[PDB]
Amino acid sequence: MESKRNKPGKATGKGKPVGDKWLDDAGKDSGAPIPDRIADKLRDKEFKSFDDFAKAVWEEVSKDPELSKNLNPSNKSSVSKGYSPFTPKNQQVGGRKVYELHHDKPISQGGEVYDMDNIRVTTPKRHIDIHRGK
Amino acid sequence: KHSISDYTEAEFLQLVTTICNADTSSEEELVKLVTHFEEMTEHPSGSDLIYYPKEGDDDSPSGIVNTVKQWRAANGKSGFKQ
Repeated sequence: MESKRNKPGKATGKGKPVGDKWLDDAGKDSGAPIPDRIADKLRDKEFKSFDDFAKAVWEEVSKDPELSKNLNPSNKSSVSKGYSPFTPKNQQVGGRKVYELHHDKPISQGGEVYDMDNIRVTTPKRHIDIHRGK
Repeated sequence: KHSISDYTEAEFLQLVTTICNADTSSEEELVKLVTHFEEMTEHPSGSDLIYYPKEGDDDSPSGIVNTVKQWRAANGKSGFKQ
């Protein structure tokens, strides 16, 4: 096995319309989708790895006034560097304190790495709840 | 780096500013600083002091330092060096 997430690939997919409180949704259900406007900016671009893709996602968030507007000034500085914003304390798990990008259909069962319709934005707590129920 | 009373207030303000500015080389290094901040303040709001302030709390660097400082004063905990 070689890791697909560690290999370059091309972003695809549509994402979904979201509101300015989109990140509140990362803590419930299956997480928040990739915002359609983020998908529009990233689609058809090639990325070096899934980590490289995730950085581009957070950069695009900081550049979109609607998606970054609920972020406080410190969280805004974070996304401007391409880091994931910090979740509320009550959504953190140990050293996992920032929003996470996860694959909805697992890559091992045919989920695509850079398929933006296969990616969910979760809090560490929500991801762990989901994972523990599998 | 062991306990908040190892920092002068001016040192702690620098630390807090680093965090608010995301003045690090990586996300990992920022999360490490944030963890240390929470360990230093011992405040139960944790990283929320920085990222999710209560309505009408000052979330500037000096604002955060003052909130920490007063909370520790109110709760009989040690202050800053010097």
